[PDB]
Amino acid sequence: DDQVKKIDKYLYAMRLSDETLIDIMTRFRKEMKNGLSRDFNPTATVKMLPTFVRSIPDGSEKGDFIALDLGGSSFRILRVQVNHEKNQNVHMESEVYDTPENIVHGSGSQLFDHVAECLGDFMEKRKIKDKKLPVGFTFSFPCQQSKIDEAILITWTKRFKASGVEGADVVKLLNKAIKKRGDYDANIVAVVNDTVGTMMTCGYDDQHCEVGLIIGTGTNACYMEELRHIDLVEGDEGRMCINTEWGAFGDDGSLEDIRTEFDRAIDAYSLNPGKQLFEKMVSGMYLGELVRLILVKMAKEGLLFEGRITPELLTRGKFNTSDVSAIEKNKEGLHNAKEILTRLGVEPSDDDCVSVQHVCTIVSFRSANLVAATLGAILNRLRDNKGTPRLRTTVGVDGSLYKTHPQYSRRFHKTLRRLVPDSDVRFLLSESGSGKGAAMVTAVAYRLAEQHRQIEETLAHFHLTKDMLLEVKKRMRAEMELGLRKQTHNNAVVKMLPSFVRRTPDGTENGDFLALDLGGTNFRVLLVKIRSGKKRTVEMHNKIYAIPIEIMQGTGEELFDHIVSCISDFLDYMGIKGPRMPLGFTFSFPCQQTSLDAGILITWTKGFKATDCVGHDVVTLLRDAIKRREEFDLDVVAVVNDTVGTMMTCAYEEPTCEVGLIVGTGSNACYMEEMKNVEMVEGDQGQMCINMEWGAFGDNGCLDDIRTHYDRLVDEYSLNAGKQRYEKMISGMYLGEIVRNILIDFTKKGFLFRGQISETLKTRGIFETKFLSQIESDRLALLQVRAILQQLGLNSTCDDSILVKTVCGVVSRRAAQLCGAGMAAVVDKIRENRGLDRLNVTVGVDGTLYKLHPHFSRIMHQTVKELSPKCNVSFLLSEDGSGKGAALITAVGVRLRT
Ligand SMILES: Nc1ncnc2c1ncn2[C@@H]1O[C@H](COP(=O)(O)OP(=O)(O)O)[C@@H](O)[C@H]1O
Ligand SMILES: O=P(O)(O)OC[C@H]1O[C@@H](O)[C@H](O)[C@@H](O)[C@@H]1O
Ligand SMILES: O=P(O)(O)OC[C@H]1O[C@@H](O)[C@H](O)[C@@H](O)[C@@H]1O
Ligand SMILES: OC[C@H]1O[C@H](O)[C@H](O)[C@@H](O)[C@@H]1O
Ligand SMILES: OC[C@H]1O[C@H](O)[C@H](O)[C@@H](O)[C@@H]1O
Repeated sequence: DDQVKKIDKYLYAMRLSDETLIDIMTRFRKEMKNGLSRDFNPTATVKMLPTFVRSIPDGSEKGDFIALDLGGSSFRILRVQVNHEKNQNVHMESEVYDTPENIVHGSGSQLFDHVAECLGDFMEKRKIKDKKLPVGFTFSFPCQQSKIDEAILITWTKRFKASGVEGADVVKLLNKAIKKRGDYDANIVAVVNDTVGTMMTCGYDDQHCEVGLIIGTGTNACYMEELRHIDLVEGDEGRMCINTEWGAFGDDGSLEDIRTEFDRAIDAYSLNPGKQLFEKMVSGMYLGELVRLILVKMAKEGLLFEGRITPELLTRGKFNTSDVSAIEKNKEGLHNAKEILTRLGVEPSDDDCVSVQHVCTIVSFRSANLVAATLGAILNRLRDNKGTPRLRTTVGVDGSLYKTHPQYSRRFHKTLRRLVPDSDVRFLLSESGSGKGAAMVTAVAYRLAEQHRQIEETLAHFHLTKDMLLEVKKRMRAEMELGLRKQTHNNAVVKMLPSFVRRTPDGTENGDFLALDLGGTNFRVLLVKIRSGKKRTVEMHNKIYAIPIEIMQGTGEELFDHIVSCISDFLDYMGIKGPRMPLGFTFSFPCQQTSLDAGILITWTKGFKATDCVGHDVVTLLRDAIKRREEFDLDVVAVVNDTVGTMMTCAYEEPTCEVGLIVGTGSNACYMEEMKNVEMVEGDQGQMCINMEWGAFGDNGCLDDIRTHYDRLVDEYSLNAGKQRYEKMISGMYLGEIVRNILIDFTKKGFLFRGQISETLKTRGIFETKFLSQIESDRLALLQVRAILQQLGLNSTCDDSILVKTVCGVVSRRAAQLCGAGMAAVVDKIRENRGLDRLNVTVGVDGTLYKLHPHFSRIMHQTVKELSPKCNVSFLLSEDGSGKGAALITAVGVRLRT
């Protein structure tokens, strides 16, 4: 009773009561919240690192894997087969590779060259060099990870200290070393901490496993946290394993009231002074050295060995944790103490053996007590997250100390269960090591990498490089020359049609005008009043009229009768009476004009298909319908494309506006060309607005090298197969169908919606301009995208929504770059043609996709700036629609009669 009692008093600060352990537990609860907080994480000692492992195994894992295991007492390489054969969950083979101190303490290159060489040997010996086995890496050090296949070393701990590795992605270092060998290929798909491999190994057997605990060379624990509490990982969805890195608890000085002179001494002379202070009071690397330090002081005070002190006793590292373990054995402990101490150079007495055994007891029991306190905090955290009175959970455990000391796991369990009386906790020893669990992570990581690879290969066909875009620009320019020249105009796909509008507004226009706006989303009738002079004004009124698809695709007589009925209504709606008014007809389809008021429809585009219209003068069609009604008369002065009316609407205020652009249902552009270049119209004086009809660019096969399988499908299923190919890669009627076709393919490949191609997904038109624009909105978090997808009729998850948003973005970004290339061609032609070093030009623009999409206009302006750097283009969105400009055109047309 005496000796032990006195030893108890000497090491009293090491004998922790439950009150102190509850205090430590509470401190650690606070650290865990600091490490998860976005605000305190940069200065949190307990890093709470995201692992990107979102679940314990579910039984679907299967495959043949390689697992590396580095940082614990032994470097192992394993081949793990999982459900690779019936009635064999797992099958493992393993090899330990000697890794001496000069490799662990040398350069990073030398360390990773060592790993790559042992891996080569391992694959060589088993002839698996050509199997393409996905590789998992258990690397037991704190790492910053933004994905499963990255592991940026934060700090070396334990025995390792290789230069050039802290702050580097060890997956890249390892890849580098393997490549340098040139001997074999290795696909490193996942990096995990050993706590995480332990939790996964144990979770394969026990579905309640939510914690992985290591009490070996070093000590650490991981646990399943809720995403809503993990501030540094986006999402509030589900769970994710957190690597606490609890060994650094106390590194800021918060456990200085628990630490003793011995702890300070072992810390000062370690590889990493001041760091991993909690770990140094607990793990196998340090407990025997803590005991040696205590014996040395005691000896110096004559409390042991009659003051005998040998140099062996004084040798750091000479008394290990295995000696502590042997000394604490029930029957042989004292005998083992005798032998061990005898080898120290002393001649220990029997009483010395009893004393030394008690010092081992106190050191190893304080460690067990400390880990019980920190693990108790994680269990209270899990209990709080689950929200129940009692906690049921399984802790997976590994580490030499826990596995080999004759009393530690028993004492740890008992203290743990006493500290957390509300939990029913099972401790499962991880007998297979981290490798099994690492393989389960590797199986899931490999499946997701394969799905990512195929998604990226599909989406890469929509990526356009700057050189490719310069080539599209060049092709547009060449097609513009083809359509303007007499010799080549008839077989040119970009028609470059004269509008007979020869100047922008000169400020003298004035009068009251009617206008029609047909071909976009809304058919409208308008009344426009323009007044010039002191303070010019424009006053406009309009009504929208529906045009059912049966009249858009019925007879020309029916369509024009319908337009005339709407005009009759609008005249009553406005109270218009009196002499017949001048009218400008915005008709957004390609027409061959012989003057401002005559336009023969060349072909239908978008969704129109009315019969007996193509090859007819549409002004004559309108005038015929007015005569059939025999009520009002009208003076149709002009037929205009919507590009041209949009340009004139903008040029009313801007002298630099010489270009019009539509990105709505369809896509097209117009611009002021020199009469000398307009070979199809006699005269070489002045300018003429040209309606490009650029939608048909590509209808001669000139964009076949960038059209995808999905563009081909959209055109093949369209109303005008083979026509308007460029427009079908850009505009609002067609982008949603490109997206829909990509989503169907991904759903069939099992990447989205559980492989379920619903009937909603098979319905054409679902990704309308409104919805595509909503899904990409920056200030719309997950819940709203899913809300939209679910609301359309699709069974979408958070991951589903993210992939849906990505696909939408790839398609709208390519449409905006393609539109940008065509616009870069037009502005450089104007610049180059006027012999200018720089051009300052305004483009009047309109269209629903352009107006509503969150990124299209920005991407498109950026593209034009990069592809035509000597042009400074300003894009001005019409507020008023094509109307103000159609009326301006009509005014000059009346004027030009006189
Ligand atoms: N909190 C503590 N810290 C350090 N040593 C302790 C502590 N509590 C008890 N001990 C010591 O642990 C030993 C008791 O071990 P215990 O696991 O409870 O029973 P057993 O004798 O079966 O191993 C005694 O040597 C006692 O002095
Ligand atoms: O440091 P140790 O004593 O080796 O214990 C910890 C080690 O246990 C082994 O079973 C695991 O496979 C390793 O991944 C782990 O690092
Ligand atoms: O097809 P949309 O989305 O309707 O866009 C194109 C249309 O935009 C309107 O603002 C113009 O006034 C119309 O003349 C033009 O045709
Ligand atoms: O090997 C057990 C533990 O040792 C150290 O504490 C490492 O920092 C940690 O990553 C690891 O899990
Ligand atoms: O409405 C925008 C454009 O749609 C189509 O591309 C029409 O062919 C064109 O004339 C019109 O400008």
